Amino acid sequence: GRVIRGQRKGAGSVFRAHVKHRKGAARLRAVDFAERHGYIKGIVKDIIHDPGRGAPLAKVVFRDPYRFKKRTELFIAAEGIHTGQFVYCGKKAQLNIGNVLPVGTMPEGTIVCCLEEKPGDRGKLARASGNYATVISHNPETKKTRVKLPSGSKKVISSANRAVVGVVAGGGRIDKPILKAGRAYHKYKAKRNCWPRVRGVAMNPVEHPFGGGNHQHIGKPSTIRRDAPAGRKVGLIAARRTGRLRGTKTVQ
Amino acid sequence: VRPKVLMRLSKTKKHVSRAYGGSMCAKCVRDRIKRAFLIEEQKIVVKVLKAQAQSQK
Amino acid sequence: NPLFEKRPKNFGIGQDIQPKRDLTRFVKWPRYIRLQRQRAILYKRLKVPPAINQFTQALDRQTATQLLKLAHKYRPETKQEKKQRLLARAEKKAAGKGDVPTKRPPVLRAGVNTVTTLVENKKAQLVVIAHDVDPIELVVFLPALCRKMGVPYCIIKGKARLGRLVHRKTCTTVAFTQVNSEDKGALAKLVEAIRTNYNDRYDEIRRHWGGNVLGPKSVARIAKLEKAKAKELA
Amino acid sequence: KIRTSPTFRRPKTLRLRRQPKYPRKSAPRRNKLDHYAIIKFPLTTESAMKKIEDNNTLVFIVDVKANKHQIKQAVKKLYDIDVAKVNTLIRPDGEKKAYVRLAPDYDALDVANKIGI
RNA sequence: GGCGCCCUGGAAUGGGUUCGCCCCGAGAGAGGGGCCCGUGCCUUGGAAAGCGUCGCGGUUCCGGCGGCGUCCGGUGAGCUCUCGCUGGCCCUUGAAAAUCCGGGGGAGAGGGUGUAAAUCUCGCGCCGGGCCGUACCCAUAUCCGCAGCAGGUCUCCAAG
RNA sequence: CCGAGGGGCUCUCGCUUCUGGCGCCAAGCGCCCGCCCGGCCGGGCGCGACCCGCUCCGGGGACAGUGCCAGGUGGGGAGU
Ligand SMILES: [Mg+2]
Repeated sequence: GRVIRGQRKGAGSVFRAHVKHRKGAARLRAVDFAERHGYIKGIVKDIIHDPGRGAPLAKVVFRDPYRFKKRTELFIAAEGIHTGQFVYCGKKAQLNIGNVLPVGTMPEGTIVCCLEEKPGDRGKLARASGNYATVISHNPETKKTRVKLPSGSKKVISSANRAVVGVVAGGGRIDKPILKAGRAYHKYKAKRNCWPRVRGVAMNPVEHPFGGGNHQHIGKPSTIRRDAPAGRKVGLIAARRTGRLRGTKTVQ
Repeated sequence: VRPKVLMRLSKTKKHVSRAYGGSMCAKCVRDRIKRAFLIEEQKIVVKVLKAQAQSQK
Repeated sequence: NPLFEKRPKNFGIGQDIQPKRDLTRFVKWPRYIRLQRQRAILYKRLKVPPAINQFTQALDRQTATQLLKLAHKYRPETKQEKKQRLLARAEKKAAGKGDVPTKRPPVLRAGVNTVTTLVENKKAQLVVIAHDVDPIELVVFLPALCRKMGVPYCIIKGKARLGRLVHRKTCTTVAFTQVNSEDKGALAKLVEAIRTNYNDRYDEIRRHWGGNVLGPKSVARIAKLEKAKAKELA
Repeated sequence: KIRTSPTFRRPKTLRLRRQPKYPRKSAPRRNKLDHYAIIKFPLTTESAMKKIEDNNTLVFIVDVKANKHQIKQAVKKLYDIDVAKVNTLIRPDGEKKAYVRLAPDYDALDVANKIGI
């Protein structure tokens, strides 16, 4: 009768993110005349740390073409950039590390982070630490390129999706074990309220579909359909298979 | 001192007699002066070496 | 002469600040502006029925100038001159008791509810009709109705302009019922110059649909495909 | 005309001055808190007595809506004395007490004699 | 006390240094400077007031009256506080704004001289600073628990 | 393409990449008034900074959505 933990996360009273000490939205600069038709010069001033993000950020200042003013962006910092470095941005930008330029101009097999999934979106795909995307297969007519997402999914995008050359800094972060319960506490204290996760088997029938019984067992099959209502989608959701893996995935 | 006590002071205990007085550190002043000279001078050199390429091609 | 020097400003990408140019297209207008502009486009983009497309074919300005000259001296009574006329009839009625002093005061009628009764009774002799009536259905029957009752009509530009003839803001229709006899040859001179273009063409002006033209940014890329297709042959 | 900004901000129009053709309340109301309503009575306790000759301060009880400027003018005008400083207080019955110090040209122990006490 | 400030000058037979480190041809050691904190001392305040002691007046307001003293050093893993330097730890990186200052620019402004202007964040002098809170308990008896209830209830100072 | 002092079946764009500097509030040229008897001031406009146009620019797009109806599913929940 009682609603369950998975349903209470959507209202967001104690389940909102912890967004105070973060430094801002890490977005590529919004497109204008300069990045459509040439390049604009920018210098990176510092390399900073968001709480809850394992990628470092870089703050890059740009001479404004219209106002006598300088203005500061926040980039997903590609790996191997340093402070006091010139970052160039636009169509006629040269393919070096850390530069950001359209995917229709960089050649095939290049390694790309922080790419737009639609033109103007200012960077959405492959933003976490260690991640990158590869471009393959340009199509000059009906201008559209495909890329390889870090999940192995190939996806066709626009030709003019603006994207920064290289791989995200901070890679290898999941090679060190958390190794004790306290360092998982500090890991999620900066992100959300989700970490001490009670198994649904170990609770009462009001609180979960799997709870109850004089033994800790599930009782019902752990795989649920996808049109199952909110309050029943627990366990393996709409699974195509189960058990320990045979092959890598062998299914599109 | 604190920011609001700086309102009581006079601009002799608040800056230094150089250019970029109470802002810059006097060794990056020294480098900004050299950096502005040495690369505006090459924008004469790369200008005029470009200017002798149309006249002798 | 001695020291004054040229010092130009490079305005390419990555040089001096772009100067304050026009920018009158790329300006975020209020939503009463772009509602007002997007529907002027949207009468050019949808297929307009020929009943609305009776209009946009108005009189050319040499004909509207002769027509407003003819309609000028038939100007109606206003309230300043309504005072002294009720003197001038009655001050002589106090002095001579005329059985009929005035045989015919002529005037041009105004008002769609007035002109409509004149046309179907065939009392009107020329029907100037406006251009930009806000609910277009207030007027749209009347070019179809002037044809059947044989009364000549003509579309003029601006419901504000013939509204100034009647000392008002808009008046949407005027009609000529009783013109002067000595000036009938100025009213009858322009009627065949009018009823050529409106009454006699009604078998054709009722077929002619309007609208249905694409924008210039999209009718260019249709032509850029066709210029490729003319190079695909030759 | 050219529009050097991408923004349409609404034009500065004219704003008239309110000059009505009848007053809404027909008469300025008189100040209820004038200089007799300021200062009710003087305080004549033992602690108020020995602050007169030892300190050149005479103590009153004032209406609670009076600031120390109104008290300074409503004692200078009623009792014809120069006022140095005033120290007010809300004493916990709910009435405001003022400690009005006089100029050294004056004395308090004789000004208190001509105001009754 | 601190300096990641400057000048001379150039270092291997490498040297200088810490409790630990660390530092040096991108300039060590050595020599001479410069800046910051100066909560310590002296001085002005300021001895006139405070305390200690001795003695005499004054019924009474008496912030009476007089004498003398308030002096030398030493030491510390001491305790508490503070300022400063230096490490370590983090899949943890440890607030915002109000306010205030400095710099870059150079639109302008100013008297025109054997005289003084614009300006002054310099030294003085002038006037003002309104409204509200302030007592006391802060608890094995002034709070909550029906009560002068072994309960509960946030802190600061701390000797041999 | 040919060829002759050149023509333009066909075309590209272009004016910032060794470096932790700087960049705005127009120079210049062209004109015009009040101002100097063919000389002196104080102002204004254009080109510099191309013309026209019907959506701010892109991405979708008669789909997705939304309104009503129908059929599945539905201990998520309701009543017994
Ligand atoms: Mg668990």
